Amino acid sequence: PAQDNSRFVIRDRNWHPKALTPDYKTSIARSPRQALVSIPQSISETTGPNFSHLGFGAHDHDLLLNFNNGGLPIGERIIVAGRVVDQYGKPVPNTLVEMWQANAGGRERHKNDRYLAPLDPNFGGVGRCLTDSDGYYSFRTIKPGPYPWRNGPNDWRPAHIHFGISGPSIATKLITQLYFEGDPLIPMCPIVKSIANPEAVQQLIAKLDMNNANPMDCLAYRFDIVLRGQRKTHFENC
Amino acid sequence: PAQDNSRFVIRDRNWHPKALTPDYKTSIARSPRQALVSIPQSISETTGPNFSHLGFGAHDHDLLLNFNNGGLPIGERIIVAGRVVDQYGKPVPNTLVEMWQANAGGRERHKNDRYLAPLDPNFGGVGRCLTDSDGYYSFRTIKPGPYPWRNGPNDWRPAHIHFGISGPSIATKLITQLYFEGDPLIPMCPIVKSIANPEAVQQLIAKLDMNNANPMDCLAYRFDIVLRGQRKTHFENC
Amino acid sequence: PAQDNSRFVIRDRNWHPKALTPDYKTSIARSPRQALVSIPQSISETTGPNFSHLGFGAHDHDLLLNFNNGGLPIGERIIVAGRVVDQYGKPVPNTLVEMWQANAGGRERHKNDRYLAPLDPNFGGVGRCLTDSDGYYSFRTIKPGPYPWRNGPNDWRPAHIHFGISGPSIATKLITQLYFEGDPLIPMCPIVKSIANPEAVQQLIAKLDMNNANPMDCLAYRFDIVLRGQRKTHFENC
Amino acid sequence: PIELLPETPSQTAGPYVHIGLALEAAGNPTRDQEIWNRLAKPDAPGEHILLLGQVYDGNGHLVRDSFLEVWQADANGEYQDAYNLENAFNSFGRTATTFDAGEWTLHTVKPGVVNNAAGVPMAPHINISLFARGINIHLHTRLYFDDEAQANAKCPVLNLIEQPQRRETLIAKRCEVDGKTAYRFDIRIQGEGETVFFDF
Amino acid sequence: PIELLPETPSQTAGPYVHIGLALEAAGNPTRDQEIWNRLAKPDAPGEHILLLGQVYDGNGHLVRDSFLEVWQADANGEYQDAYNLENAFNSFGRTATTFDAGEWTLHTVKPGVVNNAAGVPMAPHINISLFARGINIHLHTRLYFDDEAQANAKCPVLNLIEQPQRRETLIAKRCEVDGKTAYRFDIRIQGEGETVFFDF
Amino acid sequence: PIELLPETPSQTAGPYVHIGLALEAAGNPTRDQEIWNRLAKPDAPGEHILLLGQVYDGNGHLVRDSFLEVWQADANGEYQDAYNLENAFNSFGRTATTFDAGEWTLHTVKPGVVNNAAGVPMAPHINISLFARGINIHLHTRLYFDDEAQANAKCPVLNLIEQPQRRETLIAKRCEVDGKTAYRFDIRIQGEGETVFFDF
Amino acid sequence: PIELLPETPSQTAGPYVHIGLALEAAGNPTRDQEIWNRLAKPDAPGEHILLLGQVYDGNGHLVRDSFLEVWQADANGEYQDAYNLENAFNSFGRTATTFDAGEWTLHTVKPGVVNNAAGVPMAPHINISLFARGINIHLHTRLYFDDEAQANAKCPVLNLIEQPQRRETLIAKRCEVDGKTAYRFDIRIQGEGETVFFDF
Ligand SMILES: [Fe+3]
Ligand SMILES: [Fe+3]
Ligand SMILES: [Fe+3]
Ligand SMILES: [Fe+3]
Repeated sequence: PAQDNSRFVIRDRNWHPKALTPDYKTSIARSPRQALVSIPQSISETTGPNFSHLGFGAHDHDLLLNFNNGGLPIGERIIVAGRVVDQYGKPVPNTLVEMWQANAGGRERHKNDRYLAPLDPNFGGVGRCLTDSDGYYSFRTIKPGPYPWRNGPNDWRPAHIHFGISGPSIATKLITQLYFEGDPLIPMCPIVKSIANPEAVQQLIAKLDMNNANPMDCLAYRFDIVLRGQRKTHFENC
Repeated sequence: PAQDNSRFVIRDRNWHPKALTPDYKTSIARSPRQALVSIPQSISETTGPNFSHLGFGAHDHDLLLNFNNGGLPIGERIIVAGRVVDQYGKPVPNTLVEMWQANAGGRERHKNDRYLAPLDPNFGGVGRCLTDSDGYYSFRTIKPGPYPWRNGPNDWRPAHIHFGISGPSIATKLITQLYFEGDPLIPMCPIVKSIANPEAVQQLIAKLDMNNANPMDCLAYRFDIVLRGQRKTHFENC
Repeated sequence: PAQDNSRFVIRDRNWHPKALTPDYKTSIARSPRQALVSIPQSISETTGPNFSHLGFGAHDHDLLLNFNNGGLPIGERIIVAGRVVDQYGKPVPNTLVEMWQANAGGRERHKNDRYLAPLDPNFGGVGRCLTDSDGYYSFRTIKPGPYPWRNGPNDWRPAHIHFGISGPSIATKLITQLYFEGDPLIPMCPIVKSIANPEAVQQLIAKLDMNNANPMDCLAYRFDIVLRGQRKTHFENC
Repeated sequence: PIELLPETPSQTAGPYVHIGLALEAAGNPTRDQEIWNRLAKPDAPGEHILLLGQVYDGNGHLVRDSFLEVWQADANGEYQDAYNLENAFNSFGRTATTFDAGEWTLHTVKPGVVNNAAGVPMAPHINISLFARGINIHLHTRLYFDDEAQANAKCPVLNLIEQPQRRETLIAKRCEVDGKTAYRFDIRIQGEGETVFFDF
Repeated sequence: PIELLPETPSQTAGPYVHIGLALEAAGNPTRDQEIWNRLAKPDAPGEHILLLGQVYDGNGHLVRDSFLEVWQADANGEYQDAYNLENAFNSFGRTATTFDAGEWTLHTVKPGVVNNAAGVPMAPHINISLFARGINIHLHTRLYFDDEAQANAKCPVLNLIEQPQRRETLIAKRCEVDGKTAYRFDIRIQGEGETVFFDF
Repeated sequence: PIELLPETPSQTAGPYVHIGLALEAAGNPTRDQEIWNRLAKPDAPGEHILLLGQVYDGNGHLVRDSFLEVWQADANGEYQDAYNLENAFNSFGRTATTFDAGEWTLHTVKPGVVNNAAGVPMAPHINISLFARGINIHLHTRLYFDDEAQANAKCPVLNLIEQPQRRETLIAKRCEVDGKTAYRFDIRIQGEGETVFFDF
Repeated sequence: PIELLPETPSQTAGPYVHIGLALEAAGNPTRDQEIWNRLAKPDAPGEHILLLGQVYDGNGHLVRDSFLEVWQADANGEYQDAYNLENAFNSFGRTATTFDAGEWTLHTVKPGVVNNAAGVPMAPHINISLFARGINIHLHTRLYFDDEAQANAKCPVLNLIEQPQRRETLIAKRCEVDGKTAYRFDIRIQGEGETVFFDF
């Protein structure tokens, strides 16, 4: 079983987006009006699932082959790689990194998405990878395209890949979005602007990695994820 | 017939790229070693073809419908529009604007292109439009993807659309390339870098046009083309 | 009848004042808590009234003569003029510009205004003008004076003239307020501060126009109005 | 990106909006030709109706200084843009709520069906714009009718509102005032039963 | 002061969170091994229960695109971190509400008692994390049981909530779904009867 | 000094210039009306000729991806600017060299004499513009005929080239291809026997 | 973009490159163990060959101060990385051209076939690196054999060179020196018959 031997650095809730951010319309009715109640960390909060024994398929991380109906997806072949570290710079090994995206045209494989851009018969848009001993992950996919959504009359989401990271605990668990370097739609999106600090928006922007690119094949993007810092318990209960 | 009534402003050959630009490898053997011979302008140089009577098809400017094998192309639906003016700011009406590009993945519809990204059965990549009375043109296509080429070991062309503009004369005729705003591959490409002045590279970068975008449908890019200035002949042959 | 041939540039609701601006007390109970629902533009939104055939009186634009009970109004004689253009810089001809203001002392001609500054027996405070072929309007009035109001304990409205502009559609319809150059009360007013961006406050400030002034008679102020950009439809319904 | 000239920012219509836009309602003398609440003359084609309603704030209290502007199609579903006081019908009109009359009135005909950009029929509606003190930028809404239930369930604009309960706020209830066909439309700016406001 | 590397900012899970984290619920084909709502297999020790609930926004409307993650101890009060689909019990599970099923379901056992950092026993609870469109950073809450009134009154976490009326929102009501022991836990994100959310 | 708006910079036409400007040569389907190498129809006035040539780089190797544009006057010495595929003669035409055919061909008539700006007659010529990969900005040149020796010696443009050995590169050699009058014009971009390129 | 640490820039090996890398050829005393031109000992497996050649500059004059390094597979097509002077064969070796001997020599065996990254067989080759005064960054080339014509026509690396005439420069001509099998490989750095140099 799991034990209570770790403490996590408290979240800076002024760095992270606020619950109530009006320009992102759906946040008005889906945000708490009452204050969050602060509780100390215990075994319920400091522990979490370990996915080392989960049965991963051979192409779970490869979106170019995991849907395959007899061909290759249309779109910019890219590699999305990086490292998962904590606030102290310590690597987070054997952690679950999950991802989902749209196709080259901005169409997502869900029944509720009625955007006129067609579906790609060879692309699903789902990926999972377990980080190695040094905290590294890697995905192979196509660069997603932007898409419109009913918020403002002419709001367009920037090209993005949604990320889900587990970490050593439920306290570290995070869902976020990766954006691509130089996309002019980034300073215009109300979901991006939900984050007040401009330096925080930069941590979500994946940088072009020519060094990790496969010549004559595919390009690459680097996206490092920083989770809550883990430290040992000291001077507790006297 | 055509008459000799116009003079064109001399080209600044230090603004335009030079013939010999080593980093773009193929330019080494395909560039003149002897100086260009300067000749005065005559009826042979100051006149050119007018394409007003050319039989344009209904979808010649629409790359989303001009190939059509029973469907829509996969990729970011975009509108590429702008104005064709001369150096004096005077509009160039009834002029031929031609364009060609790759698909969403960087694959071009030619036999010699052996890049592993698949062809889109509903995309051709060819377009033509005649400018209106005010010099405006418009194209509807998908945003092309980058592609690798055998120059350096890891050289990648930025997403681009090739442009061909006729103008009032053969003296104004120009072939160029449009690049997209914020693309991190622009300062790395040796074809782009063939242009020495950084302010000249900016004239080739199409800007995101949210005002010309169709809400819930397609995005838009603005690309203005400036051709050689046209002026009347004065004090010639005394 | 009117036709659906135009599309209007979407409003920047971060440039315009927000609905909830607490310092302007009356806005707390008169602002929607729910988000605005975005709808596409149709014939109902892109069309609007044309007032070319409305019977304008000879002195409708002249506040110095349209009330007249035996003399001239007391106050600084001024000409308020300008141009009504759209976001593309295109003039808006034959449009309706309506205006209302207070007298030289800040007293408005309404029953609910119980401010101790007297009424001017020769001043009404209402004006209307139809823009010419080039989008120009002109009003002859007296400079309004500031007045207090029950908001904060010592709140004073700067000298202003209220403006109502129709435009080509109900989508362009706008009501705003004009302020005067250098007035020290402008940065202290909570109605002006309802606008977050200081560059937006600048557009509401009328500049002294010595060039349009009548020597030995009246001063002049310039106030240009920018309405939503109008563009033709393109690539709609395919 | 491409930046155009910025639009002139909006400001509140103010408490005394009536002195410039609703002269008779302001108890001030009128000019020869005024834009008011009589869109249809007694001899205009279509079903003649009387529209009335009140405007409430977030505390459930009456807004006695509101100014409203309307835009609707005629009985045949056509928008008459050329405003003239000699016409049997005008697509534009103005009304207001005063301290003497906290209820606004509008005399018009029931609008016909008009299509959207995609060619799909919209249910009979009246486009409304609300101005008042405390409202920094005007509120856009639509008025639908309760006796047109079949067309209301198929309207592309009404179906864009996610929750069915909020669609009910745009539906005016049918009644009768002195033998004349009348529809009541109350606007709740804030709170319980808040009216749907649009952006376009 | 000492500043460490900043944590990667949170973003909304989006409306289509189901394509990456709930493939079955998204109507897409599943992979060999999935993380879903079956925490306990029929032959697992402890009292087998069924959990269900609905998620409500501030207008009292159903949130049909919510995604929930649960973390609980077993019947013996121990956290089983080693996730495997061959195990009789797993401490982790995922559930969701779809347009088809606006009610989430979870098949598990009633958790045992676990101590806090100071050795004081906490009442039987299930740790819940709520993700959905409109929710920028996930909401943390706890599910307590109504038939554990004696342990709930002594819980050091539940006693940190100042007002006793707000503690009742964290209490799941006992009921029966198809002759099986069940508990109903409704979450109200905003407004009247708002659920207590935590920060740790 | 007075600076005007700068001209849009040139870029190479690229290796696949054929997909947008020579559809047939690219092995792709053609549109109804195309701009190609047939400048003159069989019933057009003047001496009908066939033009052909090969393009060479600095190593003496064939440029198999070159694209050429031609502009010439008719037999009467007049420039026909109004392009139409119904006309007996068009002053404009496009040709190319492919991997299949490393030799370009052009079907036209021998041009008449045209005067320069000062009224001095120029020898019969064809204005050529060369585009290809590796060529950043297109090369301008002129094609003269060897059987017009008397007019070539007097041409004011040809006499601007300082050295007489460089004028010979602009002269097309008369030959016969399938019992038809033909002229061969080879272009050497770089090196030994380099073709004279112009700037105007 | 992502920037890594920059690589230490290259500088010319200099005129006196021999004092540090070719001690015997520099007429200076050697150390016990030196890396030189004898890759294969007389008893090593495979076909024993003698390689010789001269290096020319752009004016056709001999480069008498060049330094070359070689890397090749053994007779079985395997790269022996563990360098030891006791081995029958070593995959690495060094040679040079001096003022006393303007011709370099190399004693080795003919390399076997090795596959590229894609699993396609490359023709028997020897990887060469050329250093000298005037060469700021070393030149990379490959040596192929004329008696392996069938494999040379199918090599993936040799087929990357566009023009067939330039492929001939990498092909060493077979001859005989004192009853021993020998191949002559001349390197032309610049001009007519310039050797193909690689980048990887
Ligand atoms: Fe006022
Ligand atoms: Fe998304
Ligand atoms: Fe290209
Ligand atoms: Fe040295």
